[PDB]
Amino acid sequence: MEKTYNLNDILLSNEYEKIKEDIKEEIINDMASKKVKYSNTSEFAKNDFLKDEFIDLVVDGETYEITYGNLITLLIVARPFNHFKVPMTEDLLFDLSDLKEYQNYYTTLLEHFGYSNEIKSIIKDVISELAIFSGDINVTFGNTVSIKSLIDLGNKVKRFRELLHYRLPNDEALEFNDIEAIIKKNLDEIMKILSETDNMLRYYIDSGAGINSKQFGQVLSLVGSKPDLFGKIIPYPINTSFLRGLDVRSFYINALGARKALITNYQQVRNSGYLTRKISMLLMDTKLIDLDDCGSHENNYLSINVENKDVLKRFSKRSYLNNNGELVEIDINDESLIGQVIKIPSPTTCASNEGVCRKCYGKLFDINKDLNIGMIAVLLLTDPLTQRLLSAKHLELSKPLREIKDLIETNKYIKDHNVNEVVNYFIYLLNESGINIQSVHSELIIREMMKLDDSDRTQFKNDKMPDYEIFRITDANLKGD
Amino acid sequence: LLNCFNTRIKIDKIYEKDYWVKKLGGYFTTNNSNKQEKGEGIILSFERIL
Ligand SMILES: [Zn+2]
Repeated sequence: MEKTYNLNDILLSNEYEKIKEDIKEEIINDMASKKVKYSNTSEFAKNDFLKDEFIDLVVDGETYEITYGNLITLLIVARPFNHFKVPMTEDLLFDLSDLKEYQNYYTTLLEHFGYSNEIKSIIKDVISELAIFSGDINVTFGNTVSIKSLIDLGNKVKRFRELLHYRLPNDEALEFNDIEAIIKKNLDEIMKILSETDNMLRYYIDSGAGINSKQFGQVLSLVGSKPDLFGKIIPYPINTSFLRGLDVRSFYINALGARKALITNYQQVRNSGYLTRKISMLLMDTKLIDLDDCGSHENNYLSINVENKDVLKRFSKRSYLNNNGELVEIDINDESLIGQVIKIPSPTTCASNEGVCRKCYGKLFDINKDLNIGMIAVLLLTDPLTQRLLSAKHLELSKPLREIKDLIETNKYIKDHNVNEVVNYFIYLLNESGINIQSVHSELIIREMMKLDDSDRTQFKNDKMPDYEIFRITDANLKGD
Repeated sequence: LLNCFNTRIKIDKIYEKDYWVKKLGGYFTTNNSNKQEKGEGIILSFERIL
């Protein structure tokens, strides 16, 4: 390994691929040469791996201390700059050890190079190359699972042994909430002990790959209380781990749940999906116009209540009327707008009959122009709702889904409320149900449901709000005649 | 008069004639977009009665 690497010199060189090849080859050959040593204690054991050795990376004259592994990851993920021959500013550098940030880095790549098909091709090649190297890492470094792995930690760390052999207090004073509290306390400790020791499972716990909390703790520490066929919690808990064994009484309780899961999946077959065709019919014709400003009045602009942090997130990449001026993009990160009703250009109120403008739709105009805007909205709402209804049957959690349907498919709330009240009710219903949709898509659905009593499309520029009547999704299709 | 005035009205529209024309038309036609025309036509037929 060399100890000084110039980033934009290699990226803008014509030897970019050869440099990655030899580093990639060098890292995997090192891993094949040596074993990984485990101490099963807080004082980790020493390993001589090149990926963990440090190099100095020079970005536009600034030196950052970066591991050899972070270097080869950076080169693979900086392929755009070799292709476009545009250097990498220091703004674009990110933490290469937290894989969560990669997603956001790809997002900045899309905005910088213009959401083009060319940058879309390079990101695909970056995801491909990153995955192929992961297999080489995995087949050379190796990954395993064993009960001896658990035993080896507990022999040094008494807390692991005590948690691996934990048994609930037999006080009758314990209750379902108390037992569930002990479940989190000992499980949160278990995951911490695994992250802070040199064990064969450390990389699993820190990466988040192949780890589910509940099921991990049942194998290692304690199963807990379990529901019966109809949801009532059975008075007796399962005070063992799967690794230690089960009791005959406990075996019946598990079989009850497994049977209940099977019965539930038989009931889960129901999938009406009637609304999917209705919503698609109204919204398929809605299109976009390359007109920056349709022309609308601020009182005709939609007013929305930012009651929760969830509300501002729905309105990103959209316009907002600042108190000092007008028509500035709302920053979702600023919590100053929380608790303030704000005036927003809406696709509902766009004047042009042909399509919705660039200010009312939002900054997603150039991003989603290639696809059908209405069909984008119907799928963003249908796929969660269809999935959420089925997932809720397994567990007031089901109620938001019903009210969402009633809002758009019945005239219960449509006939006696305004659009400003209708859209805000929609975002309230989505927030409670957990559906994550940007409000522009939900408003487009309401826009077609909204049918003008006045029957004039371009009257929106008039300061007076046009006379209108919202309609039910099936009735609006019927109103066409 | 009270039956004519539903609770869901705004005082501004009371003095607007075309709103009342649309209200008259709504009884005959369900669609809210053609209401006005129907009302006007009905007025003509009303005048024909005598
Ligand atoms: Zn508009």
